[PDB]
Amino acid sequence: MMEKLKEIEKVTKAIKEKILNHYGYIRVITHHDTDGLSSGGILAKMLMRTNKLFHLTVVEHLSKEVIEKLAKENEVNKPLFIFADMGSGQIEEIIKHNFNAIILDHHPPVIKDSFINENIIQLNPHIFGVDGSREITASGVCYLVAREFGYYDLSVLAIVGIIGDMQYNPLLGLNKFIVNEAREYRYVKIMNDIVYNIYDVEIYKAIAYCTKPYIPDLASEGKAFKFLKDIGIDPNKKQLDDTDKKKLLSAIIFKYPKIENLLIDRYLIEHKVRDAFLLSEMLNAVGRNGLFAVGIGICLEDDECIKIGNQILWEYKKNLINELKSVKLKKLNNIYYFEGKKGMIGIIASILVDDKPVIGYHIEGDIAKFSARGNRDLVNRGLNLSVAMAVAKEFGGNGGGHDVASGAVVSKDKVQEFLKRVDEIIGEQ
Amino acid sequence: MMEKLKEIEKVTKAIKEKILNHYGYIRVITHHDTDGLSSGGILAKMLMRTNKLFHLTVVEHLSKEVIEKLAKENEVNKPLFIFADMGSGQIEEIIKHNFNAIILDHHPPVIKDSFINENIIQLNPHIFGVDGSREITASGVCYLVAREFGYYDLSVLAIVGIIGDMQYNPLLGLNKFIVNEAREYRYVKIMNDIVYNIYDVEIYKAIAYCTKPYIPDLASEGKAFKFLKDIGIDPNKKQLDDTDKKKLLSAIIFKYPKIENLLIDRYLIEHKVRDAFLLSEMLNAVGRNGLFAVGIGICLEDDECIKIGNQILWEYKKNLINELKSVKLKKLNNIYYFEGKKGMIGIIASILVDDKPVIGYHIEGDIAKFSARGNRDLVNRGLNLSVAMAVAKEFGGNGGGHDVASGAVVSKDKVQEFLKRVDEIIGEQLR
Repeated sequence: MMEKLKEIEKVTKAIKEKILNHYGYIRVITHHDTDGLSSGGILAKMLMRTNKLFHLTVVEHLSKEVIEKLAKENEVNKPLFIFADMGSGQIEEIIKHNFNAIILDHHPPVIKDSFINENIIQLNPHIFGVDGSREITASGVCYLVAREFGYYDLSVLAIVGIIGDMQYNPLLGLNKFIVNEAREYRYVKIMNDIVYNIYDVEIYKAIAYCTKPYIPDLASEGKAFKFLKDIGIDPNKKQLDDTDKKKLLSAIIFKYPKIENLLIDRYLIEHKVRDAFLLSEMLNAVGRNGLFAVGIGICLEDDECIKIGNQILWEYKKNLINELKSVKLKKLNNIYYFEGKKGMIGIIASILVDDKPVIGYHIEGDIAKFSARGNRDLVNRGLNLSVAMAVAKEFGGNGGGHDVASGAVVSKDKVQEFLKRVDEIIGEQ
Repeated sequence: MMEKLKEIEKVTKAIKEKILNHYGYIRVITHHDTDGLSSGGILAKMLMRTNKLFHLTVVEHLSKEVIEKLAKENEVNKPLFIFADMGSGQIEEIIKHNFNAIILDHHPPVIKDSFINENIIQLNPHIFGVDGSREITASGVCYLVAREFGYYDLSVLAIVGIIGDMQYNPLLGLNKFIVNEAREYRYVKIMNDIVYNIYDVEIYKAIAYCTKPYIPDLASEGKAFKFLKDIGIDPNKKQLDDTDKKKLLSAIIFKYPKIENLLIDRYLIEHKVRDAFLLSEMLNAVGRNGLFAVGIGICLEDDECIKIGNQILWEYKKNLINELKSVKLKKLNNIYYFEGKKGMIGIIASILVDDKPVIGYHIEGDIAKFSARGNRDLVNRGLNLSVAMAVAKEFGGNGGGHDVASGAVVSKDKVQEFLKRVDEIIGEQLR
């Protein structure tokens, strides 16, 4: 696996030189999810340390119209663009408008070349046989560029993105290399513990609003409080010691023997928000609320942005529980689907996935926007939701993403769009 | 003071609402000196906390050229411009191009209105009768906006700007208000102390590279080490205690009699660079090396930027000492003078002033350009540098400025003729 790095480090060195020798404006474009906001934080610290002022914007999707704006910015002062978690699928539109660009993306690539042309460098793990759905995230790609400057301290934000892209269990490939590098440089410590201990709130609240795992029967303050009381745990304590953890573990496993992932490898990172899993949920909640600049500030360890993050996190977690209780899951051939709120579609889908893919959507203006999630086991059986969702180009829209998670657009042909997607997932399976 | 803040509040409340209700791009444009970098750090934190992304640019001069640049960015996606430490002197070009703009500036205004039309707010202390050269800096003006959001923690960067812009002694007006508020909220502690204690390095190095004040006989590690060994102070320690300070001041007066210049009110701030005087010198060195983004990172408390900053500072200070030791200080009757390189005439002349005014020049085209410096005591005794340099519209050109700091331009052939005149008038001014 060391041989993979050496092929990668030839691109990350070319990227380093491209940044060092650029003295004009710099545009950084990222997504608003945990992994995208984490990417932006890594790039922000990296660019400031190399004396680069820059302009970051956060877009929910790198649509063609987003690309046509941004293209007008080239007319005078053509920036160096840095795309994170995007660009690889839109590479033809980027070549067409002739951006000077660095693409830092773990989505399946359309052109499988690192050095597109004179103007473009594409760092994509898939180009090197590393699986961007399981072995590195966009944050991790950004970190590989940062470590050429020796910014090993930025590995903690790579860890946050590992957690936010659901690549932390199991920990494979480059992700596991990054985690080990962080531990060796003393920026992270690893500690097995019960998931509820990461929140540092009263345990009945930590249980009530937990969604990994989500347990409907305990998903309320009253029912968690009584559950803890009935087994001899102070529900008002903020951390569970070893006696309490063992009582809680076996009581939950007795009445819910299906349950999984109650014990996790917690990552305590060198960051004002020391628990990486907490920080991941904070960035997510803040992104889903449109608080892009706050999220970047959290990455930069600003106290007030972190205060806002904590308050947004718990409003979100309460909203999410209310929404999970109210969701009407509908059944087709071999996908489930539902309708929900904008900043909630993707997480509810990944919460509820079990035997078959789940595809949520919310209605915004004149179009519907979809998030589907599979499993690793479903992808092992041949799923691939990026092929499946891109059939939006049959209903006048567009789509793509990862094999295990993808989104789509257009428009008011939803159920017309759904009965197609369920058909491809038949043949793929 | 509460009353003047009440009138200022009407402008800062308007600015807060203008930022909050803007959702397009935001451009921040600021200066490269300590006060300008501190302002960008204040604005950077304030914008992020209010959920605004922004694009920061650092300029040395808001010329008509750069204004016509930037205006090209207007034609597609018209951003909100926030100008810091500049803008008031150039308000006509900003009105011309119809920028959507917020001006946060302590320089003297061209148009003395806070509300200019529908699209431009200008917050300038002179509009409220506050002297922007003595009572508030650009970072103070930015802090006045940030406190509408309750961001009192940003007072620490305003203190840095107060230091950077030489407004800390005396501590007047709104600067005094800002420091007391910082202290009330426990963001700064104040401590009378000797200047060498701000650097937290071996005292023999802190003495060797000090330029406030510069003491030529101690301006080398060898001489400083020896001097400290002689008076019984461990030269490698990093803080002088009270016993050390008594001994060092007792002995140093024979080398530098104006020992009061060695004592300052230190500001210990809630920032990773805890000494505000040190943070100001660091920002200054970083700015002078073009490392503007690093400067913002330092305000943002990034560990690597701080590491670069500490390294650039000591490189800058060591090179400054070498520049001084290269100066060929020639004496007339009442003034010293010297020729030097164009980048640092004023800086070198201000450091060299001890007992007499110092005037430096560098010969450019066929021009000879001068910078003259005095001190508070010299001014109190009669020194008027603007009157003395003005005698250059008598050798073919121009000259003037402030009583303690002025400049002049004079045909390169009449350099000795101009110096004799200036030395004579200053001698008259001082008897």
